[PDB]
Amino acid sequence: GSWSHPQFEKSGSMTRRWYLCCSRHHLDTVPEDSDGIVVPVTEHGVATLLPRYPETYEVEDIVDVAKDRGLSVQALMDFTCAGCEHLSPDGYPSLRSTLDYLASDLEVDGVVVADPYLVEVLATEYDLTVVVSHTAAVDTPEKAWHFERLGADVITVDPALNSNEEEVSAIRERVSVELRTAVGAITFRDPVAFFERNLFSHATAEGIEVDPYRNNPYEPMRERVVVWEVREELFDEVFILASGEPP
Amino acid sequence: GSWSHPQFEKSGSMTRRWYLCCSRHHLDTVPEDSDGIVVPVTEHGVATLLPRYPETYEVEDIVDVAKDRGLSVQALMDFTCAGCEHLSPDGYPSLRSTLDYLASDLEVDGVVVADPYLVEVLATEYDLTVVVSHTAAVDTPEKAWHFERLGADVITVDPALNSNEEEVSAIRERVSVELRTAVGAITFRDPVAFFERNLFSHATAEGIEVDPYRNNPYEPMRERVVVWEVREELFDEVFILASGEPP
Ligand SMILES: [Zn+2]
Repeated sequence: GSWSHPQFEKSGSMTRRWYLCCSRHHLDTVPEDSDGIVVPVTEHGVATLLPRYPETYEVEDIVDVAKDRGLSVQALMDFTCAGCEHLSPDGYPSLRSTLDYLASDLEVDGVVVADPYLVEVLATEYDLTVVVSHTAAVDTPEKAWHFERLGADVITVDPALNSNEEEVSAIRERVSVELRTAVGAITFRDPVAFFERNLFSHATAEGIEVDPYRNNPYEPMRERVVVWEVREELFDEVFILASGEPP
Repeated sequence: GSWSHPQFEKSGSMTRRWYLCCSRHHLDTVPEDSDGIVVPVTEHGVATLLPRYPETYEVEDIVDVAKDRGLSVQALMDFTCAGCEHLSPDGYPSLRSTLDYLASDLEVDGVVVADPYLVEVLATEYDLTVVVSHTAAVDTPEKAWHFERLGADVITVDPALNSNEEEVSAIRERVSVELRTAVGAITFRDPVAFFERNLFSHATAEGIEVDPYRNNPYEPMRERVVVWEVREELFDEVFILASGEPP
C-alpha cells in the first residue's frame, strides 16, 4: 500500500543456470527452465573464443525473444584489451555511451566483463549485475578480493578451478560475491590463450575478421586446454558455453 | 687454418647478469662486470612497466656505447598485445621489418618478447637469442614446454617463482632452455597487471603518453605485487630491472 492505503501482505539457494546464445537459432536450444542467457555484444569487444559472433541486429532480436520467454539476459563484453581507448579523453564518454546502450537500449540485466576498469565504472554508475568473466583468469583469493573491491557481484573462476574444492573454498573464505563456473571454457593455464583472447578482443571490437585457417596465428599452435568437467555443488551459478553443435 | 694451411690449436656455468637500461645516463650505473644490458625498443611495443621509455635516437646511442664497453645487448620488445596487426596481410611484412631493424641495424644479440607468434618467427627466421619475457607469465612446466617448442632459447619465469625451488625444478625437469629470473618485476599474481601491461603495450607502440596521475586507470587500483627476493642459484641468468633511483 501507501500511507493512505494501509496494507498487510504475508510471504534462494538453487544453482542458477546460464547459457551462451550466439544466434537467434541457438536460442531455441536453451532449456526451458534456464535462468538466463549470455549474449556476446560483439562490436564492443569479446575475448571469449567462439565459433560465431552475432551482429548487432541479431543481438537485439535475441534479447527481445529471450525476454518474451522470461529469461534473464546478460551481455558478454569481456574483452581483455581495449588498446589505447582508456588513454584518450574520449575514452570515458565512449565507455559510458556503450554502457548506456546495454543498460537503457538493450536493457540487459547484467554484464560479463574482464577489464577491472569496466567493473569499477559499471558498479559505481549503473544498476546492473556485474559479472567478472572467466577471461579475467581469477584463480586466487587475492584476485577475487580485488575484483570484489572494485564492485563485482559475481566472479567466474578460471576454469582450472572447476573441480577444485580446496581452491574454490579458499576463495569463498575471502569474498562474499556469488561464484560462477564456466563449462566448456579455456583455462588461462593454456599456454597461448592470453594472447589469443587479446587478439579476438580487438577483432570483434574493430570489425576485423578472424578466419581460423587464414589469419589466426595462434590456431595451429596447440590443442586448446578446454575444461569440461565441473563440480557444480561448489558454485552458485553455472554458465554453459558449448551445449552441442556450434551455432 | 684452412685446407692448404693446416693448424692445430689447443684450448660456462656462472650466473649471467643482465641489467635494464632505459637511458644513456642509466648505462653508466651498470656494473662493469655485467654480461649485458636489456634496452626497451619503445616504439615497437613494451609491456614491462617502467618509469621512462627511451626514444629511438636514445636506443641507438645506448646500444653503441654498450657495445664499446663490451656488453651484450638485448632488445626488450615484450608487448602482450599488438591489436589486430596479426590479422592484416601487412602484419607479417611489418613484423619482419621490425626484426630486421633489431637484427641488422641495431645489431642486438637477442630479443626479449612475450608474444608466442614473435617467438616462432624470431626462432625460425633469425639468429638472435630468443628470450621469453616475464610478462608472458610462464609459471608452469606446461607453459615453459610450449614456449620451448615455439623456439625460445631462454625463458624468464613469472617472478612469483623467483624463490620457489620446487616449481623451478619442475620446469627444469621438462625443458632444456636456460632459465632467467627478473628482479624488481611484477608477478602475474598481481590482480590487474595483465590489463595494465596490455595498456602499456599499446601506449609505447602507438606513441600515446601514459601519465600515472592523469590517464592510467590501473594506477590508483592497488599496490603492485613486485617481487624483490630471489634465489639466484635456481637460475642460469639474472635480470635486474630496478637497480636504484629511477631513470
Ligand atoms: Zn590490445
